Amino acid sequence: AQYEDGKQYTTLEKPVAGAPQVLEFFSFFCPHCYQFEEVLHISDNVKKKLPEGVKMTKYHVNFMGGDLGKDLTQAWAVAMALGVEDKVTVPLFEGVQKTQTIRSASDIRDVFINAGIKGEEYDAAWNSFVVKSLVAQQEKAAADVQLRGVPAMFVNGKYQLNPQGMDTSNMDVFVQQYADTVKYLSEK
Ligand SMILES: O=C(O)Cc1coc2cc(Cc3ccccc3)ccc12
Repeated sequence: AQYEDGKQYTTLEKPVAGAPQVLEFFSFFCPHCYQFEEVLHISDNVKKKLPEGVKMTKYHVNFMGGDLGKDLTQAWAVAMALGVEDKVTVPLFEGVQKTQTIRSASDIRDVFINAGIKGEEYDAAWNSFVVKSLVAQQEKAAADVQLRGVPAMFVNGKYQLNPQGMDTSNMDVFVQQYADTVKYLSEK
């Protein structure tokens, strides 16, 4: 077959019932995830190959960066609760990996302040139980598949993208293969 288990994707030997249609996991510490955001735009290109209105979810993970990694999962919960993902994703990636000016939870807060989120709103969300629950939701989603690597994408809680098996000589061909594999898995 043109698409094969073990090549463009793998299949969860323990499937996950009732998961998001398209579920991505990333870390602001993950060097491949930086590229998925800034130069490959994987999420937008997958979204454009899927039918209108499909649900796409993106969660942060704890396993990179120790203390700061868990701070970043809580900050991502804040971004989701406030609906400001598009405003903070790039400055958080660059603060962690490019300028390395993010060394503490206070530095993370500064990114939101600079992006126009009021301090009172940030702190209220940061300490909220809604955000506590969103942190739990991100951990539970990753736990379901004992995620040990990012960036990861799961389709219908059944299939996991395998970018290791895709052409990397050309960045746009890679994105195309990745998105076409998601489309194939979604129609499956
Ligand atoms: O860990 C792995 O090998 C899999 C993998 C996950 O994300 C990636 C991003 C790139 C970046 C790139 C893409 C296309 C052309 C040049 C450079 C390369 C490989 C991967």
